Amino acid sequence: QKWKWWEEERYPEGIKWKFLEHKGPVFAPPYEPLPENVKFYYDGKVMKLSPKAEEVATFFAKMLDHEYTTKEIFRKNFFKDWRKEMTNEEKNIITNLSKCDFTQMSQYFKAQTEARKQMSKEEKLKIKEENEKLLKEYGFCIMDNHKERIANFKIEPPGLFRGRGNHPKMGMLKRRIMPEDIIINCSKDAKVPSPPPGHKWKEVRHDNKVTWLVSWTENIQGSIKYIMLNPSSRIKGEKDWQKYETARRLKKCVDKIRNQYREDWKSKEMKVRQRAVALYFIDKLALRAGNEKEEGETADTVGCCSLRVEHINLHPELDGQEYVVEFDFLGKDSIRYYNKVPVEKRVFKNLQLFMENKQPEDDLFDRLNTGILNKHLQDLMEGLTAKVFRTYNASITLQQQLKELTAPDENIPAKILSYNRANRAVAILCNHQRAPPKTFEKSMMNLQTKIDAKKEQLADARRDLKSAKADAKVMKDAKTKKVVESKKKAVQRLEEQLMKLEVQATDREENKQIALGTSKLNYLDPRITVAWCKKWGVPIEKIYNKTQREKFAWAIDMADEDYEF
DNA sequence: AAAAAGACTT
DNA sequence: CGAAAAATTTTT
DNA sequence: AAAAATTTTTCGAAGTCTTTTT
Ligand SMILES: COc1cc2c[nH+]c3c(c2cc1OC)Cc1cc2c(cc1-3)OCO2
Repeated sequence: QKWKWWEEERYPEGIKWKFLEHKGPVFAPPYEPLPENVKFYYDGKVMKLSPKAEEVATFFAKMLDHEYTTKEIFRKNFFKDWRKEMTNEEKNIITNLSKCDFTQMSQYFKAQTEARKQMSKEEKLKIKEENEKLLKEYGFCIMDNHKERIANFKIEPPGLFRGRGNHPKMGMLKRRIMPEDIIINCSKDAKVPSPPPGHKWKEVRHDNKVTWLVSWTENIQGSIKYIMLNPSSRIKGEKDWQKYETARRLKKCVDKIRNQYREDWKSKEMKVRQRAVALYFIDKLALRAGNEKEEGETADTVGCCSLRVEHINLHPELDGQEYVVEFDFLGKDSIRYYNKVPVEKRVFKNLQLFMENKQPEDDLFDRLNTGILNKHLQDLMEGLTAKVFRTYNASITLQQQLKELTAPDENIPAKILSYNRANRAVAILCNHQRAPPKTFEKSMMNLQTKIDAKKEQLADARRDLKSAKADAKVMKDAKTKKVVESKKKAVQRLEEQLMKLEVQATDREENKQIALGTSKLNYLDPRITVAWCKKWGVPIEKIYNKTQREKFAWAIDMADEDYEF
């Protein structure tokens, strides 16, 4: 089509659409039972299970490979939830989990998977084709004059929850989502989608102030899950753009706030002193303002405002630095945040005051929570909140570091390295860690062997040139002195090759325990990127793949080479 | 308020 | 997402 | 061709902030 929505006038705040029509959500493929020969054993005696329970048994049989299926919490929860999905001959016989034998089911599944990567184009293409009849019928919805794409219209299948980290609910069954759980949201003038035969949707609402197409209540933590639009849409873009534009507004008066909190580290009231120290951490250390959460329903992890006392430790002078805080805690997605950080004299003397006669299990910031912090932030700048501090620090660091890295002289894949090194700088700030792929890091030897090979191809292009400079001394004609210029051009064509290969070796190494994923799509103004690519002639696709190009299709078209965040 | 939902964001 | 799978692509 | 290191998809939750209810 080619729809420039960024040129259109905005929508009067709070009203999100006028028209919304979609063929609804796609359900999970119905459960296909086990064939006779894949028997299940309880107490060593052959037991055949009812479809409800057998379904729940496969979920466990498939995860057997994992170390977590031995964890107490996991076996406790799972089993409690399996008993429930069992009949009475079964709730009588199957007393504990530990006496059931899934090994046969488990092996059948490892077989089906290996005997899937073995079908030829005769059966393989027939699936990739049937899937395309689907993405077309259910994957696009019409929202106000335009056919826009839906994110993940395919509803999540029932399995067992595991979640990240030490989740208290790990093991609990994720119930299959029936149409009687689904609320559809469309316009009054839209052709309301038809439910699967023999079912009704939970509600057909026309709430035009929301951007969601379908919503149901999932049951592990009782949170409301949704089916929203593709990031390439208007309803997701206007928004993302607003967010970077709000990140830019914070820049105009960032120094002003960094002056007031610097002075607020004095204040007569203790409660203002907290709200200021917290603000420093979020600013200079890019911390998620930690909202509090229900104990026993989430993995114990925290952010800034929820920082318990046991999570921070003081040190006056360590490893040569003056006035340091030894940060150690589990942040979002249970990823660790270890950092020895040198603060200002006041702040250190201010943290001591916050820990003074307090128990390890208690809050560092008493009578402070994210609500209070955001209330202040909102007074400071219209529309401000605490994530903007991570978006700004992320963006302003990508742009300023591209200026400090990208050299005019350098070739095209070297710019990519200078860029990736800037991207990296954000990821270390934002604590966007990654764990090096499971024993797949011997592929550093099989990328370095390609280099200690290209060094030999070029070793000899020089040794071949050194013969031509001993032949251009005795006999200096049109077919000698010009045969050197084609043997030096050959050293050059292989230099620019070895260089690309070696630049792509340190871009892989420095990035072994760092994830640039999140910062690329979620933090970082894409215009900062487009500006740079238009400026140094690096073709856009060398930085952004297709879904990233699609999401960022508003920036690509808009920003000039001169754009400055 | 201030818990508890809901709706976005990462 | 980003680690894990499926679909590819290079290496052997 | 067949193993081997890839590049692309699929999968499986946890945050922030805002708006409601009790
Ligand atoms: C960092 O950025 C993103 C991080 C994510 C992390 N986890 C999940 C999603 C994400 C989407 C992001 O950006 C768009 C979508 C999602 C769906 C799920 C789920 C986990 C996640 O468990 C069941 O269904």
